[PDB]
Amino acid sequence: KIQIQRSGHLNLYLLLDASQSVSENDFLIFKESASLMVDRIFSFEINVSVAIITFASEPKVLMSVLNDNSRDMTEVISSLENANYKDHENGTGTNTYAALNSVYLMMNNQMRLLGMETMAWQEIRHAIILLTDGKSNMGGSPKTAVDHIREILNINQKRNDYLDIYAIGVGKLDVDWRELNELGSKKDGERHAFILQDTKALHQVFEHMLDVSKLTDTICGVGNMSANASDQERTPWHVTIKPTCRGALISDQWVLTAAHCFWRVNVGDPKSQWGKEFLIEKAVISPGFDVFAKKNQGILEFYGDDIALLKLAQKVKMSTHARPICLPCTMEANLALRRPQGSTCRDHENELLNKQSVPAHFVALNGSKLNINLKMGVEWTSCAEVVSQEKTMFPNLTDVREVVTDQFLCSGTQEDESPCKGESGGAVFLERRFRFFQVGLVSWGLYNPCLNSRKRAPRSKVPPPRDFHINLFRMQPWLRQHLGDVLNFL
Ligand SMILES: *[C@@H]1O[C@H](CO)[C@@H](O[C@@H]2O[C@H](CO)[C@@H](O)[C@H](O)[C@H]2NC(C)=O)[C@H](O[C@@H]2O[C@H](CO)[C@@H](O)[C@H](O)[C@H]2NC(C)=O)[C@H]1NC(C)=O
Ligand SMILES: *[C@@H]1O[C@H](CO)[C@@H](O[C@@H]2O[C@H](CO)[C@@H](O[C@@H]3O[C@H](CO)[C@@H](O)[C@H](O)[C@H]3NC(C)=O)[C@H](O)[C@H]2NC(C)=O)[C@H](O)[C@H]1NC(C)=O
Ligand SMILES: *[C@@H]1O[C@H](CO)[C@@H](O)[C@H](O)[C@H]1NC(C)=O
Ligand SMILES: *[C@@H]1O[C@H](CO)[C@@H](O)[C@H](O)[C@H]1NC(C)=O
Ligand SMILES: [Mg+2]
Repeated sequence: KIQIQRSGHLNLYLLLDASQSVSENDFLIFKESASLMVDRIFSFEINVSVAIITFASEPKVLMSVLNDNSRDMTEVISSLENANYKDHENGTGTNTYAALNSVYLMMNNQMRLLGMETMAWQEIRHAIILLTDGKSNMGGSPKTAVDHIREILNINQKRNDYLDIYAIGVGKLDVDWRELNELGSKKDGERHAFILQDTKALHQVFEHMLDVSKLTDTICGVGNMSANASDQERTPWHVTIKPTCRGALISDQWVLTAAHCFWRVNVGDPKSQWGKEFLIEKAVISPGFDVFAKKNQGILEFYGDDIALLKLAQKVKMSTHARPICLPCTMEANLALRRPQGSTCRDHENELLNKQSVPAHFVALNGSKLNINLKMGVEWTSCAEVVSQEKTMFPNLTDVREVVTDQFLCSGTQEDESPCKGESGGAVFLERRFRFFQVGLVSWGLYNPCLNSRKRAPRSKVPPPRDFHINLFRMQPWLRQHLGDVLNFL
């Protein structure tokens, strides 16, 4: 597997077959797949260098791991996009040996430059990925180059983790499965050769090529993108609160949730679907919250300041099953988003919520990730306005803003899912650059589909479903009052 961890360094070498048996359109699919793998690899904030080599009769090195630009995601993707298939027009045979020997030469050059005996050289783990149809037909057996690489890298039983070779035929093309299998590593309990229809399928397989099991620091907003992973692996910030409500881990000891929920907190755990129970040291409930604040004047429930923090009695161990989500307006989120150093909270709100309709998610009672569209600007006004049909909860509503204040994000239109009562307090979040950011938390709505089964409202069912989520960008003074020494705010 390709290991994602803090200690050491990862060199990834991407070998793209530009031989005649691969059409220009196939090659574009190779470039698309390579770009995704680069984007994903850079999402973990680990120490990684990427080489890019295209090959047919002879290899062409577009990016070397000796070059400092190989550690810069933008330079890497650019060398990739600047890769032309026609640069191999006069040698269109398939010399897989020579492509692999190009990697060998690079390894030789690097070892020389760093020193065989140094930890700078010995700490590097090497992952080679060939995108090819596996139809080598010149240059001799690739095994010679494989064996040279195993030798220079001193791959023994103790150093088996220092080398992985993958051969992947992605696209509609005709592939020789036997050569792919022969090229790939042979490791017990793992596969190193794949035949995949498209980049979409590659994205799924790549998640299973990565071993993130030893990434146990507090890195935020990291999850699993595989449809085959567990719910908790997909959303490891997710917690259940038994006072039922949901919440989000925002550090290794603090949980963000809704005030209206108010004990045990159930946190992800790699050892069972059942999670791990935590007790609470301290709860901090917003003093503004009073659900009956407006009751005497005909707004029977009011959710202004619906926010709470829980400090757990012990620290959570970070794992594939338990991690903080990223909060906007922090330095950690700024880095995840790859934005300028001096960015402000306003900049993060612009970064994340720029469109009039922003695809977002919340987590269901059963752990499933569900979809919503947050409506911004003019569409926020139309989204929120339908509360004026809710005459039973709001018999005395003179202005929409008496119940749907600027503290709330809005969703629930068209084909959106709508949170259930027990989903309250859970994160409303978005994915950007393969990282997850909490922009709000589930507070209230006009329709409870659960009042694994959710009912849709009838199209006639006045008022229609509509959902209102405390907006984290509107709660900064309170969050900062309480978490100033927990998180690193911009
Ligand atoms: C219906 O809702 C409106 C809007 O909030 C209330 O009227 C508001 O009352 C505030 C002070 O409470 C006042 O400063 C606003 O000018 C006024 N807004 C509007 C648009 O009129 C109603 O509150 C009731 O109505 C009177 C007349 O305004 C208030 O003076 C009074 O305090 C209040 N009645 C009581 C004793 O509850 C509200 N209607 C009801 C029946 O609650
Ligand atoms: C998305 O979640 C997947 C499902 O959990 C992850 O795939 C799992 O990765 C694990 C770590 O590499 C594998 O763990 C085991 O490691 C031991 C010892 O190091 C091996 O001996 C075992 O063979 C292996 N598990 C066993 C007992 O077979 C899991 O095998 C593996 N599961 C599957 C279905 O592939 C993905 O890594 C994860 N991806 C991301 C990006 O988070
Ligand atoms: C292919 O060979 C021709 C003739 O020598 C040459 O003019 C052309 O530039 C070559 N193409 C590439 C990509 O080098
Ligand atoms: C979880 O709930 C979703 C949403 O209704 C549903 O599609 C899915 O089938 C459920 N998962 C399980 C385990 O049944
Ligand atoms: Mg070929």
